[PDB]
Formats: sequence, structure tokens, C-alpha cells
Amino acid sequence: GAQVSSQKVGAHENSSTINYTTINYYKDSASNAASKQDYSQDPSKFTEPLKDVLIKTAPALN
Amino acid sequence: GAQVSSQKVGAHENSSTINYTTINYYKDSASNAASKQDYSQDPSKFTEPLKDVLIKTAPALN
Amino acid sequence: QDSLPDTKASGPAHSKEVPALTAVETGATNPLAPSDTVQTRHVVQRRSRSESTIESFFARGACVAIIEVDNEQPTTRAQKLFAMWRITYKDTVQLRRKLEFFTYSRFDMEFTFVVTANFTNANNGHALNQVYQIMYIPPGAPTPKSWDDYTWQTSSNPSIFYTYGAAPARISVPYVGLANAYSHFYDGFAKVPLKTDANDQIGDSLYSAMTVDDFGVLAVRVVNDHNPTKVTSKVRIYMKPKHVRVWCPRPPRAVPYYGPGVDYRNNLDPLSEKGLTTY
Amino acid sequence: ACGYSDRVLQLTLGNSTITTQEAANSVVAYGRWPEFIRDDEANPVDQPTEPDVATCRFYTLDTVMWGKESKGWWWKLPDALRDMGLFGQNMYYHYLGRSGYTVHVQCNASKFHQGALGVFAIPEYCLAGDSDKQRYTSYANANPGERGGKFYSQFNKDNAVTSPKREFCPVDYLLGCGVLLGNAFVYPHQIINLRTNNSATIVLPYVNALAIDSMVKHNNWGIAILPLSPLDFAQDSSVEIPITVTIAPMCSEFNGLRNVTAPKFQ
Amino acid sequence: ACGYSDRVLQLTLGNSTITTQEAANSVVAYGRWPEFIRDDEANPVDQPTEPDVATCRFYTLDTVMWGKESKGWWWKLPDALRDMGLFGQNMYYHYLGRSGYTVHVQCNASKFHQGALGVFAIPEYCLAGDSDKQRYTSYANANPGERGGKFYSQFNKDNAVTSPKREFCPVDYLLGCGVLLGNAFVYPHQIINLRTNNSATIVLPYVNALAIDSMVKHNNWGIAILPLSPLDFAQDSSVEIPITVTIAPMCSEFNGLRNVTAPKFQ
Amino acid sequence: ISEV
Amino acid sequence: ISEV
Amino acid sequence: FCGSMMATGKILVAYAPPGAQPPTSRKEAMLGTHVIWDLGLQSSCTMVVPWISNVTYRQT
Ligand SMILES: CCCCCCCCCCCCC/C=C/[C@@H](O)[C@H](N)CO
Ligand SMILES: *C(=O)CCCCCCCCCCCCC
Ligand SMILES: *C(=O)CCCCCCCCCCCCC
Repeated sequence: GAQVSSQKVGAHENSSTINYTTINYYKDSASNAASKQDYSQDPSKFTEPLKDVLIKTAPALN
Repeated sequence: GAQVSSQKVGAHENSSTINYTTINYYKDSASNAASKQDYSQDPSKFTEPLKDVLIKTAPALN
Repeated sequence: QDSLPDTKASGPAHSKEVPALTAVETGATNPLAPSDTVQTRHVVQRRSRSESTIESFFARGACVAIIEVDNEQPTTRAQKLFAMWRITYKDTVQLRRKLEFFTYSRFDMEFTFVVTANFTNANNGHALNQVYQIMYIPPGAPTPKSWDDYTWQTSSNPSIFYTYGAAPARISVPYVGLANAYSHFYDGFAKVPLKTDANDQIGDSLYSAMTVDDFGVLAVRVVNDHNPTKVTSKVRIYMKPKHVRVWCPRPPRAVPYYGPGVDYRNNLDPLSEKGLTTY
Repeated sequence: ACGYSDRVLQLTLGNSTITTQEAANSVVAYGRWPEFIRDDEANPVDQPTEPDVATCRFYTLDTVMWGKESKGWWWKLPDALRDMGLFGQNMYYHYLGRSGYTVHVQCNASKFHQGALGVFAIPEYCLAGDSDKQRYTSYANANPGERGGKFYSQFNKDNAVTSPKREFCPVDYLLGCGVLLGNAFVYPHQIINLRTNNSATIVLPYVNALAIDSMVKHNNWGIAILPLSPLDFAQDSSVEIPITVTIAPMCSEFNGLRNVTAPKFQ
Repeated sequence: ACGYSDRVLQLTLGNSTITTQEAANSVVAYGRWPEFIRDDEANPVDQPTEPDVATCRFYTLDTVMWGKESKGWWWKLPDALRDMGLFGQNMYYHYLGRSGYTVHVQCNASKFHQGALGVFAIPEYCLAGDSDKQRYTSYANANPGERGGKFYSQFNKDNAVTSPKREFCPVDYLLGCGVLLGNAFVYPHQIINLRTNNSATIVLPYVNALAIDSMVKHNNWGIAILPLSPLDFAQDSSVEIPITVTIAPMCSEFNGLRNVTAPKFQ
Repeated sequence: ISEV
Repeated sequence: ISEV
Repeated sequence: FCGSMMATGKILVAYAPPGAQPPTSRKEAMLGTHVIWDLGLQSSCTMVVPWISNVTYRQT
């Protein structure tokens, strides 16, 4: 049940993919730590919530 | 001897089947934790303990 | 792979494509990049937004309560042999303000408890190490009337027994909301006055409040019987949201909080003075 | 070639049509068009009523006048429509109700007038009260119906601690709720800037932490219209022009039928 | 074997269920179950509202008492339901409305009581007036709502030719309209004969010479309940037992929405 | 180990 | 185990 | 019903989802969920109060 993932390495020693290991010890998922491997999204629903979305090179009002 | 099972996840992080691991460390089963993976049953032995069980759309007294 | 987009090289323009002009009346933000209005070079971008994900913005224990509880001889007056705190993030301001960038949220909650004690009197002997019971009392369960009445038997409510000097206690709680998300803002009432009501009190309720007891209370006591010298303790509670999702962004609080609603009262002047043409 | 423009639109719902020849495109809040509760998101088990064209049609509220000293107007939904035809009847006969909305704000002037209105649609628009007592605005005062309310330039605390008014005191640059008005642009919005357009159209999905709720107890959306730039004309000091708000319920469904709710407003 | 009987029925419509354990089967008038207007029989072109469960449910009218001197009762449809929940609201907000109905008449007594009620459903039940003036019953008097009207044993002509009552004078053996009561059996009907049954159930299709009409101006069906054999019990001379009428709209659709009709009844 |  |  | 076999009657039992005036008359009660019970050989009648709620769980 060990999950092995890659670390995003910042400073490098003068010594490659370094991995880390996680095992969940509890049945309830609320006990789990955060994996912090989080995806993102498009801001459009806030920055461009327009019915006809127009291209930035074209006039906004036609 | 590790048992790996799925957690039923409630809140989800913005990151799937998350598993947890269990190993029993003692010979006596009284030492074990509870697995809480418990099955249920039919209440009929209490709600309908009738010798002729009739269908709910039919008259109870025929 | 999580880096931000690369800057593209771009050169001069003389054309009918005009990205610099727009109409903000439409409700949209103009998605320009520097290469739309200046000549840029190519830059391989390596920066990322790893630390401003919703999980990383909230991934800190924030203090939400300081509960004081004493261990001394039970006298007949009002004492603090046990204390109760109604669970909330609105008694402090810092975590409240970060959650209120959003209207709704869904998360699990980690609570860590830091406990400190001190003597109050110069000396009436000493005290042996104290054990603390923190019992969660959900809405509807009986609340203690004295520090050792039957409710502390805790047969069904969860309790933590913490030993002084041990590492801070810590537990996690699932998403326990009655709705599909927690509401940080509720524009409504729990009751409506009807025309046929006998009097006006019947349908009156507080604006923007939902249930009365919300999440219940934490009841804290020292389990030890009293020593001859009095010992005062404080339990500080730190909340950390984990496995966080949030919906509908809001302007952040700009003037001091005045209660659990959105009311304001003083210091309604957040901006300072600066000349229009002063750098 | 044949001539379609994002400035000219026709909206038709039920038996009502709106035309505008000076729009600035239209906003669909949070990119979500309204929809009915799906079976896998359903919670009350009784069969819902869906009045469809009888309630999902444009209702025009009473016109308000924009003058040089106007500070702004606000309405809450579904409250502003509580007395509108069969939408109000279905709202009060049922414990639960759900609805999205098309909001169309109308304000024409001329090529020699100037001014800009900010039209913001805010989920859970909690407003601040008028006194030292917290969360004390009463139900009848929090819910003005189609009349809506107004903003003020400053906090005037109700002092008659004897017969408190129990009203909101929405200060305009604080958006009536303790945040700065300039950041209200994170909410779905349009601007009616008189040199550019004469209307704003915003489509609102149902937003709540529940699939359906009590419409009588809870307002889902607030509409706030504030003069971002004040009205002005020629060199006259008392120009006034109308602002008319027309709103249509969309994908209305109701659950929990019984006798009618009759709130006490007066 | 498991036990189904044409004496025991359950009717469920919307959020309402009726049970009876002493029915005498049920009548579907003219063999036609209610239905919506088909496209090839359609006439108004606007999209109809079909409130479905909000209006097609059982409404119970006020109980009337059957005593030894009762001559009979009559109601008209849709009039008896004009003030019933959202059926009445849809009826008055729309120019046109169409509906079929399930009528369930309830009257229990005991094995020692006797009497028989005739329950008749009559299309276009025109009733006769009280005076020398022809066709003079007024709108408010022709339409009693859920209260219904009564029959008489004889023609009592209104004589105050000054302030005429303008009421119906329905004589019972003439079915209130100049024909003999004994021939009313050509209309869809059941009999509640107390030794046999305690209820009558009749399903009524919409019947009219048009696919849809004004519900406010025109009643499609009349319900007439007359004692075919008078109530009697033990040897008492003043026995009374209740008669309760419960009616449910079926396949309701409405066209022509506008502001609400408010008839003048008083 | 034994996943279940 | 499960590498990701 | 625990009356004698010779007793007859019809009873309306109703459920009004919250938010309006609590029913004081049959006329108001019959506009909500209801069952009309006819007394007879089947001695008992069941009314089901359907889950009709805004929140996904109510408080006890
Ligand atoms: C032994 C100690 C157990 C402690 C158990 C605590 C249970 C309650 C956890 C509540 C987390 C609350 C977060 C806030 C939610 C609110 O925003 C909203 N009012 C809900 O609609
Ligand atoms: C997946 O889990 C495969 C086996 C991993 C073996 C190492 C387990 C370490 C101990 C976990 C104990 C959890 C609590 C009983
Ligand atoms: C199944 O058990 C396969 C092997 C699991 C390896 C991890 C064991 C961790 C230590 C268990 C010690 C128990 C007490 C001696």
C-alpha cells in the first residue's frame, strides 16, 4: 500500500529523480495527510464569462 | 501479512481509490483493532416474522 | 510539469489586430501578454504556482481559541473547573479572513491542542502532573453542569485525555456539514414571521445565522482532583483545513470585523492618503 | 456581411421578448447556464412541479431614477419576484424552490450624457446592519421585494435604542458589507457606460450549497447597481434618467407542496 | 387467492391518496380516460403550462350533511375548485384552461342504516331559473364555488319583481332542468346504496365542443347528488350522516397567460 | 500482502 | 506499492 | 382503529412540509401530503412522510 512519488528538487547536492514514500495508516480518509499534488485550472469562468467569447485581436464591440 | 483496503473518501483534495494498510502484531485476536467493514442484514425477522409473508399490495387479511 | 507558460519572442507590428483596445463593459478581463504590446524575447519559464494552490494557501494550523481552565478546591462561587467553547473560526480574525475569500468550502479539519499551565500563588505546596479531558458535545447531547458529573463518562461523545508535557494532541474530523458545502455566508433567516403568528417573537431570528448550536461545543476539564495550590491552564486550539475545495470568490474583509456577521462599526477608512500624481 | 453584432440581441422566454441594439455582449455567470436538478444530485423525493413558461418569463420591476446624487440600488433574488404572477404563487405554495435567472438592466441616455453603472450579481449577498447589535436586521427589512433598497455614503448608526429600526445600512464604497467596492469585479458583472451601451444582460445559474432550499427564508443572489461614474449632462445640474430591471426565472422547480406561506411584511 | 376486489381501491394523484374498502367498481365516463390536447386537435398556438402534480391532486370540499328532509346537492366543475390551491391560481391567470377530473364521493353509515344516493356527472348541466324572466340567473348565483347548491321539491317562483334574486330553482324530480330525474341514468353515474357501498368514484374526461375554453365563463361538468331513497335509521326521526366530495384535476393544461382574473362574487 |  |  | 366491527368512518391524515402556517382545519391540511383512510376489515392505514428537506441531513 506504499505510494511512491517524485519530489520536485530545489537545491541539488553535488551527488536525478528523488522519490518519497507514503502509507496511510487509518481507515478514515479524514486522517490522511494532504498530498499537495494539486492541479490547477482555467480562470476563464471569472476572467471571460461571456456568452460569445471573442479573440483578443478582434474588436470587443462589433 | 499486510492487508491493504480501500478508504471510502469523503472530502477530496484537488489532486481516486486511496488505500490504507494494516498488520496485526499479536497472536491473540482479542488484541486486534476493529476492521469496521461491516455487513448488514434484513430486518424481516423483526418487521415481518409471519408464517405466510404477504405482499404489501395484497390485503393483509384475506 | 507545473511551470508557467514561456514568453514567446515577438517583433514589430503594423496591423488591424488591435489587442491593446478593449471594452471592460462586457464584464471580461483582457487576456494580454507582454508580447501583445511590446517586442519580447523568448524566455523558457520555470516559475510555478505550487505555493498558491487552495491546499497550500490553507495548509497552516491557525489559532482559533484560548480556553482557560483551573484546578483548585471546588468552592461555592463561580469557578472555571471546566470550560465550554462553541466551535467556530470567528473568535479570531486571521483564519476567518482567508476562508472568507470564498462563499462555500468543503474540507476535513485537523485540530492540534497546545496546553500550558502555571502556578498562581507564591506557594501552597505543589501540584502533580495534570491530565486534561477535552470532550466534544454535539448539538443535542447533555452538557456538563459540574466538572465531574455523569456527562464526563463520555460513552458516545469522543474525548481526548491529554497528559501535560506530552506532544500537542491532534485529531482529524471529516466534512460534517449538513449541506453539500459549508456556507461562509448565508443571506437569509432560520425563521419567517407569518401573518397568523400570535406575536412577533415567534418568527424572529438573527439575520444570516443558520442553526442555533452549529457544530456543538468542546467541554474541557482537568481530570485531577485539586491540589492545595491552584494551577491555571490554557488550551490553545489550532485548526488546519485539509483536502480543501472552495467555490465563488469574494472581495476580502477590508474594515475590522464586528461580530459573526458582516456588520461593521469602526475604522471604516482602510485607505491612506497619497497624492494623485505622487509616486 | 448579413450583419450579426454582439451589440444587438433578442431574448425570448415564455411569452416575453426583449430587444436591445446597444448591448456589450452578455455574461453567463461562472460560465454556467441554469439547469434542473439531476437525479444524482436530487434530495427531496416527491415529484417536482416545473411550471415552465408560466413562471420562466420576463417580469419588469418598478423603474428607479438615476440622478446626480444617487448612491446605488440593490435587490435580492428570489425576493424581488415574490409577488410576480405565478412565480410568486409557486414560491409561496411550496416549501422548496430552485431557479436560475436572466437579469436585463436597461438605461438609455444620449450621446451627450455620460456616466457608468456597475451591475454586480453576488451569491449570498449578506448586507451590514444599522446598529451596535449584530445580525439584527429583521426579515421584513432585509426583504424589500421589488422596491429594493439603496446604498449610502456613510454609516449612519441607528440610535433609537428603544424602537430600533433593524434595517441594513449599506455603505457604497464598502459594497454594503465591509469589503472594498473596487473588488466587486470578482463577481459576475457588466458595466453600462452610457457612451458604449444601454443595457447589461447577465444569466445566473442557481448557486447554493444545496441542490434546492427554501426561497422564503433564503436569497441566493443579490443584484447591486452602483454609479461607478456619476450621471452628467450638458451643463445641467439636475439630470435624471430611468433605470429599469427586468428579470426572468429559468429552470424553476419546486418541491414540498402544502398550504400557502403568508409572510408578515407589515 | 391473494385477494384483489373491485370493492377495495387506492387512488394516488400527486401527493394525495384515497383508500376505500366498500366501493362498487369505478366509472370512466363515456369510456374515455382524460388526455392532453393532441397537436392535430390543437388550437391556441402558445406553449401551454402543465402544472402536473401541483394541480392534479385531490382537493376535499366542505362536507354537507344528509338528513331525512335533504333534497339534493349540485356543484359545477371547474367552479367548485376555483379557490383550490394552485389549480385556482392557474385557472384565473390564464384565459384558457382544460382539465379532466376523478370525483370521489364519500358517505359511510352502518349495517342498520339505509338510503341510496344517485351521483350523476352531467356535461353542460344547464339549470332552470327562479322567475318569469328567462336565462336570467346571474354569474355569481350560477357559480356557488365549493359550497354548491341544493335542489327543491317544487318550483318557488321569485316574485320580488323589484329586486329579483336571479337564482336557479332546481326542482329535484325534474333534475333542475325540465327533464325527468329517472332518465338521468343516461349520464355517467354510480349509486351509493348504504347496504352495498360507501363511496362512488367517477373519472371524467374533458368534454366540450372545443379542445380548450374559458374556465371562468363556462362549466364543463355538473355533479348532482340526489337521495334516490331517503336516509333512515333504527326508528329515529332525525338521523344525519356526512357526505364529503373529493375531486382531483387530471391532465390540466392552460393557455393565454396574462394578469389575474378577479371575478366579482360579492 | 493482501489487497481487498 | 504504487509509484506515480 | 380499535372500535367494534360495527363502527365505520373515514379519516384524513396529513403531512405539511414546513414554512407555512401549521394546519388548523381539514381545508388547509388537505393541501399537503395526505391519505384518506376508510375504516373496514383492513384495520390499519399507513401514511408515509416522504423525505422532503432542504439540508441533506436534519438535526435530531
Ligand atoms: C475530540 C475533539 C473533536 C472535535 C470535533 C469538531 C467537529 C466540528 C468541526 C467543524 C469545522 C467547522 C468549519 C466551519 C464551518 C462553517 O463555515 C459553516 N457555518 C457551515 O455551514
Ligand atoms: C502496502 O501497504 C504494502 C505493504 C507495506 C509494508 C510496510 C507496512 C508498515 C506498517 C503499516 C502499519 C499500519 C497500521 C497497522
Ligand atoms: C506480512 O506481514 C508480510 C511482511 C510485512 C513486513 C513489514 C513488517 C513490519 C514489522 C511487524 C513486526 C510485528 C512484531 C514482531
